[PDB]
Amino acid sequence: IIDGAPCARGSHPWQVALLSGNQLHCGGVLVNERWVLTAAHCKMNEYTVHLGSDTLGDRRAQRIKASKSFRHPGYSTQTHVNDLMLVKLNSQARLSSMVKKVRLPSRCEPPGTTCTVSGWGTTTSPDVTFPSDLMCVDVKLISPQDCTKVYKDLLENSMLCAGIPDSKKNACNGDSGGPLVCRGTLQGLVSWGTFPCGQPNDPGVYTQVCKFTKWINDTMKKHR
Repeated sequence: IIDGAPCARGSHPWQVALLSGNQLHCGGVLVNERWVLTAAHCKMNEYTVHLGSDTLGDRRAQRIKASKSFRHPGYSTQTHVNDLMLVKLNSQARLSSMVKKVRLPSRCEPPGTTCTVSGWGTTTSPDVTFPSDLMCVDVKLISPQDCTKVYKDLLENSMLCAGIPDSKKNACNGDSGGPLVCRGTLQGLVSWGTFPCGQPNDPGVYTQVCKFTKWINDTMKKHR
């Protein structure tokens, strides 16, 4: 997260991290006891899911293996369209005040809406600074018309853009697949942006969760 601050303790219980060799790989969101939602770009054959702590490396946290995952079949490595995947936890997440399911959206929140993106991704770019504590930054949803000025025809209708004018405030590598929450609901998954991160007037690009509700519920149902 570039130009953010530590999240208030206990306010991101639906936030998870995907680890590989005890190192941060991606962010993600807890959907229910058996499922984590993340970016298709985070695909691995095995995952270690960290749940229940704002601090990576906490002994208090749950560490659950995940040996199955399903990317949206329309996902493209070339364009990053349909960038989403469901990760199936080997055992159920043990829910508490620190482990909760995210509120999935019913509607798509409009341009100009204030949101919070969170994660343990680097806080600097190009040079890497990986924090221990979960970082937060507020961004505003950007219209597809305004976002097209920057990314042209790479942008699709199921992609959502967010950021702050003349600001470095954004998501970076390690935040990928993590949550963008607007008015109590999950509106996006960190998908991509420019590199180096935190480039002013270059929005962060997110997978628009409100357009994938059916595939999300249908995939959990079929692979239950």
